[PDB]
Amino acid sequence: VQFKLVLVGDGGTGKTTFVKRHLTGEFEKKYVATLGVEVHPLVFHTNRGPIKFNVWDTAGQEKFGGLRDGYYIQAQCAIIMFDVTSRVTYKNVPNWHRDLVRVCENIPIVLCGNKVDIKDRKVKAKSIVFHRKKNLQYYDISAKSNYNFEKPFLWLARKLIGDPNLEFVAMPALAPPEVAAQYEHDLEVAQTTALPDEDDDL
Amino acid sequence: EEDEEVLYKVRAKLFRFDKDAKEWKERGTGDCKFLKNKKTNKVRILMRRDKTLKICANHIIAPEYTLKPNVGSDRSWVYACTADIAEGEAEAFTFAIRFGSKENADKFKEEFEKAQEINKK
Amino acid sequence: AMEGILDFSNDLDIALLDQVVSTFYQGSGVQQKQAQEILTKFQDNPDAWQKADQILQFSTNPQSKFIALSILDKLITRKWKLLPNDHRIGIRNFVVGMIISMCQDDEVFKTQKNLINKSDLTLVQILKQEWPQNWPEFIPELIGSSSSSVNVCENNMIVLKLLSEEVFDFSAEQMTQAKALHLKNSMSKEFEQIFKLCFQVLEQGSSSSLIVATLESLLRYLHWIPYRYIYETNILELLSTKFMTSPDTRAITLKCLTEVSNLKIPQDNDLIKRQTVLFFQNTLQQIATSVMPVTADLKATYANANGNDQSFLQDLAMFLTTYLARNRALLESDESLRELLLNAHQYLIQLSKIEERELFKTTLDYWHNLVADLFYEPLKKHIYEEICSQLRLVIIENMVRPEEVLVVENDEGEIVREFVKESDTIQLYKSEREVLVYLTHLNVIDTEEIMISKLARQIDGSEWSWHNINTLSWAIGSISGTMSEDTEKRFVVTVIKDLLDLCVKKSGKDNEAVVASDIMYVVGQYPRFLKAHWNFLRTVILQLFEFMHETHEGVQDMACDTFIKIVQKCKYHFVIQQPRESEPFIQTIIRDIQKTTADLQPQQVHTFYKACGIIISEERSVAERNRLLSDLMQLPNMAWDTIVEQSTANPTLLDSETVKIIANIIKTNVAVCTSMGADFYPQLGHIYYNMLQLYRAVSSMISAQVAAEGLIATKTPKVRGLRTIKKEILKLVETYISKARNLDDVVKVLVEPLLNAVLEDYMNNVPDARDAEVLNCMTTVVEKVGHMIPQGVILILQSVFECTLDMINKDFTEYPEHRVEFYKLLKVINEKSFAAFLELPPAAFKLFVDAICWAFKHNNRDVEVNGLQIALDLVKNIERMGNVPFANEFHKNYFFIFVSETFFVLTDSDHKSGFSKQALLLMKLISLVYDNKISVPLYQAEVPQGTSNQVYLSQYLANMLSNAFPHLTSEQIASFLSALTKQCKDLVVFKGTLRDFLVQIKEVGGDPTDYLFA
Ligand SMILES: *C1=CC(=O)O[C@@H](/C=C/C(=C\[C@H](C)C/C=C/C(C)=C/[C@@H](C)C(=O)[C@@H](C)[C@H](O)[C@@H](C)C/C(C)=C/C(=O)O)CC)[C@H]1C
Ligand SMILES: Nc1nc2c(ncn2[C@@H]2O[C@H](COP(=O)(O)OP(=O)(O)NP(=O)(O)O)[C@@H](O)[C@H]2O)c(=O)[nH]1
Ligand SMILES: [Cl-]
Ligand SMILES: [Cl-]
Ligand SMILES: [Cl-]
Ligand SMILES: [Cl-]
Ligand SMILES: [Cl-]
Ligand SMILES: [Mg+2]
Repeated sequence: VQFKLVLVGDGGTGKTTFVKRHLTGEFEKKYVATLGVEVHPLVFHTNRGPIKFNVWDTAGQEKFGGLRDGYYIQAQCAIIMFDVTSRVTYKNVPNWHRDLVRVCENIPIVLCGNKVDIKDRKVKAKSIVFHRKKNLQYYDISAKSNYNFEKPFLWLARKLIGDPNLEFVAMPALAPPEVAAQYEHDLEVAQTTALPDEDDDL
Repeated sequence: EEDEEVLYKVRAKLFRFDKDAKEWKERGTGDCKFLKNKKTNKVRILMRRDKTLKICANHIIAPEYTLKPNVGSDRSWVYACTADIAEGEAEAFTFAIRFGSKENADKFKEEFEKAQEINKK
Repeated sequence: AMEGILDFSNDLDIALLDQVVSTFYQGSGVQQKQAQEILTKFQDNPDAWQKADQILQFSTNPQSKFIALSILDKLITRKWKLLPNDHRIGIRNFVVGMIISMCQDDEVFKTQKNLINKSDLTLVQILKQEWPQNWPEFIPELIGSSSSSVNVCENNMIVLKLLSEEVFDFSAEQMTQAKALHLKNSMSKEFEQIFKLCFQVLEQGSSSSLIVATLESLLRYLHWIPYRYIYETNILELLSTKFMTSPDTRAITLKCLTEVSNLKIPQDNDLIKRQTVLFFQNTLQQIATSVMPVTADLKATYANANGNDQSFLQDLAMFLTTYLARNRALLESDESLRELLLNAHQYLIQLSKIEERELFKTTLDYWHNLVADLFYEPLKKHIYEEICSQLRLVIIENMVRPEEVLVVENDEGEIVREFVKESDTIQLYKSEREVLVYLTHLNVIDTEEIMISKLARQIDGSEWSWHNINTLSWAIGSISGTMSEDTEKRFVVTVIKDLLDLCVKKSGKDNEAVVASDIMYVVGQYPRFLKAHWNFLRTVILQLFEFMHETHEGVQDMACDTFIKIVQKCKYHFVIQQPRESEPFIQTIIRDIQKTTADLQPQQVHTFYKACGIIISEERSVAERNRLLSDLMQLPNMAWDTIVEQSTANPTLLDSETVKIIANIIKTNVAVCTSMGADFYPQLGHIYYNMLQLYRAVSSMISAQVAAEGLIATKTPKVRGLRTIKKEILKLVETYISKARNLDDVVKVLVEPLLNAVLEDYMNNVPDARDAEVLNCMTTVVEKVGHMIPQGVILILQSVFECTLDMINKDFTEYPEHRVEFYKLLKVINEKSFAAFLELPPAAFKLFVDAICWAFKHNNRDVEVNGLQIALDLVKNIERMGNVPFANEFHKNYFFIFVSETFFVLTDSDHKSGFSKQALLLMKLISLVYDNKISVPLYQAEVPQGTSNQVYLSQYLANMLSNAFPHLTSEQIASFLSALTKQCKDLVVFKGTLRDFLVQIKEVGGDPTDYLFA
């Protein structure tokens, strides 16, 4: 049970950071532009079984676009990303959508306004209406704070499996096992590397 | 987790040290539970991410482990884990775990050490 | 192995290409990754287009052929006119031929839709270049070919849909103004024949893929076609009846009919009005008979999510809302149209019950539109009275949690404090409140009756639940202001009495938390009531104080917010001595402040103090106010006094507990200063000199720690704590100065010691120990008193300019806070104290210009915007000086630097956010030469004696563009510059010429006459 998901949107909107968060739990502070596309499998456990997304995280920078719409071929769902602190990224949403639906004529698509954690919001909530006529789902999200981060994948899962009452569930937890000079050096380096974002609530 | 008693639960953020890059990377935020197996009396750490409920920590609170402070925090502990199976096959990590307050951090350590004594029996 | 396709010295192994493509699309892991990189390299090879025909002919992998078409698309869009004519003819021929070939084979046409769609788009790219000037018979032959095959006819509809999109919907960013007009005019000129074909197909068929395709094309045409095509044909009848009956055409027809509801159409034409009524009438009849009756449970249907039901219901909402917002008046006067008007609205009522936030927002927008109209337009509200009454219920029952309500039910059924703010429901609540306020005004009796009886069913337990008491309490709170004070008085008394009843009977921490949250919300929403009922107000506040000792952290936190929310509006009643009270209540609050705030977290204590400040500033008698301020600050001042004693005895404060105490003392002062503003001065004066001494002491500790432990010291709890003291001191001074009314005291008492304490410390710390907050503090200092401290401003620049620039000029990312505050400071200095830059040594002034241009190149908006504003302000500053040596030298040294740097960011496709301000700056720069405002030659014998700066500017710019964009012709550059310089007094036109240039630089062979567009 696997589905091809294409992720599209302007450079710097947080596509790769969003995916990485889902993959490993981490939050990547640096902006390393995606080159063409990166494909990652991403599994969720649900009350209807596991669902596997093969996430095609595409490049938003025109100069790094690679195959561009060639990535969309046979996609079964999609996320269109923009950044609520950058109005141009919202203005470009119809362009991304155009290119996407020309290749993928009838797929479920989530529109996501990323970076809502940032105080100075520029794309006003009230302005976000493009999704309505296009039947896209919309969510405010933040890859940084995790605000609504699961929502796009839950909705897509529901649409793809065709079960509106589908929910994420806890993986059963197998009992863990009962298992040196370099350990000392490794731990020392760890202890003396500051933890990030020490001003956060957790 | 039906065969297990919840000895302790606390909200936490878990990191793993990437040694290649010299940085801490978040692995999950959510409830960190200490779980005692009712059949075997072994105590493990089991932690799950909020919302996705994916396991980000699953390992025995081995008696050999030692909680160490991080240089940047008065509300975190770092320790070497030799066998965590959150991702699948048993794997070694240097973990850091941070809490909402110093009080919570100190309570964790106390509970952590009690669980170590249980695991010793 | 796969890399072989990259070797163009050998024939292309097509089979190997298909393997690489298959590996990329169907493979995984490393193999997929390698194939991707190989394909991108193949695709980007500028000769790869020459393989396209071979691929199309010989490949057995549809994705290979797609990729071939992508390669051609890139060639067509960017290099078409660089091709020999034979290659243009050839490419057109095999694209056309492939399309024909694929349409004629039924299996291919059925199973290769993606590839045919891609082929069609590619054809459309050729049309954009070639049609109609070099392809005049494309449309007539398309029309003719349509009759020979159902597959071709259908595909022709796809081609025409894409052409309409590319010309009318997506041309603005992709074509020059002139080319866009050309193509729009061309499509307009032949649309009569296009429509004839469209209408014929729609007439002669019912429900098929050809019909769907035709309707898909119609949707696009409706964006721009003249309304006569819609209204003077039978097409509305077909759309609203026939095509609504079959489900596979229903979706697209409904979308077309929504767009028809937006067509530009005469307002004085009775027959057209009838037609507009008729299609709506037809459409609604089809819904009721073929889909679902008005009584259907759309909430249930949507939730079941069968087939395309969600999409359909979405599209229905869009149709009903769009049509009615424009046209409902057509249905309001004629008695025979009343049932239709009301049935349409009843469908909307049913749609508004669906659980789908975004859909709800769409319907709520419509309700807002309706009720706002009903509020004003005479004799209309009675028509909708039943609809509005149903709407009241829907809104009251679907109220989202207000931002103020800090408790929420967790997954285990426990009422707890929220983890985070629900940021994405802020706008939703405002929209709900807005509509409900209107609805209340429209019928206050109905609204009150609904609320008062719903509340009665909570008390007697018949409908009791957390959801129901919550939504109701939120709704009651939200309509504050809608009733007259007198009416409100009775309403609020009933509500509170009933909430207090609910409080007495529903026990347990969870229940109590829910009820407490709801009472706090309601009372905070009715200050007008509180003001008129002192006994009540006093008792509420005392109860909030009791909650400040709650073990329930959600209730505790909400008590603090509710306290200040009430105080913000009711402060006057706290400052005066009320009848039958022995003291003003502020005195009671202050006297017991230690007890009241004992269990609060520090930041909550600060909010409490801030609230007391609000009250104290109500006292306008200076003596009494200052005494109140003194009384309020008693505890922090006493803590302060004893720390100032211990600290000055010996720097060893090395105590973490002491650092926390100090930080909290300063935070408390910040909090009170925030609400008291100018009135805070006496308190500031009490601590000022010792506070600046403490800043110095703490600075020494930080430096010492870094020396002893290394940069890593800055991450430690101790050092972060010490810096918090510095930051909060800076914040306190910034806060006071930003609000100061006596600027003479600021300058004569505050500024000199401030600068002495902070500037050298900033300059002489290592980069990682410098606080950006210093820069922020100085901005406010310069903003408020800069005009009075010319030497102080110079001191500020000397201490922070060069050292901060060096921190931020190696990349765009390091020290992000310093970066932002740095340019804010430069901005206000350049605005208010330009003379400070005039005093800079030439080397430092060069760095200033460098700093400005560096700011241009940021993508970060906070920096970019200030950079462009500084540049513009600087040019104005210089211009204002007139014909003097400094201005003349500035132009000689920097005019072309600013022109070229502005051009660079305009043209590099990485700074599109700054377009408007870049254009403004460029226009200013050009207008200086155009208006002969530069008094010296901008050139050095380099050019003949008498040569005007106008002639030299063109020559410079032509040369710059020639070298920077060598693919442009000389005439392209010449024509662009002529238009641009001529238009340097008309920003909107000037901007259009810039946009046209940005289009032309992306392709070869741009028409130079395009720059004559007008
Ligand atoms: C249940 C348990 C709990 O611990 O706290 C409760 C929270 C109560 C809150 C506010 C209430 C409304 C404060 C009570 C005020 C009160 C009883 C004031 C009287 C002096 C008063 O004026 C009374 C007699 C009249 O009847 C009031 C109720 C209506 C008026 C003003 C009539 C009139 O003026 O004509 C939390 C903020 C709860 C969680
Ligand atoms: N504050 C904040 N920053 C974010 C968020 N999501 C991503 N970012 C930041 O924004 C930058 C860009 O992130 P990235 O994931 O590389 O964006 P992208 O859309 O993949 N770019 P590209 O299309 O070029 O590959 C990174 O520095 C990242 O840390 C967010 O939710 N909040
Ligand atoms: Cl795009
Ligand atoms: Cl294909
Ligand atoms: Cl006509
Ligand atoms: Cl008042
Ligand atoms: Cl020429
Ligand atoms: Mg990316």
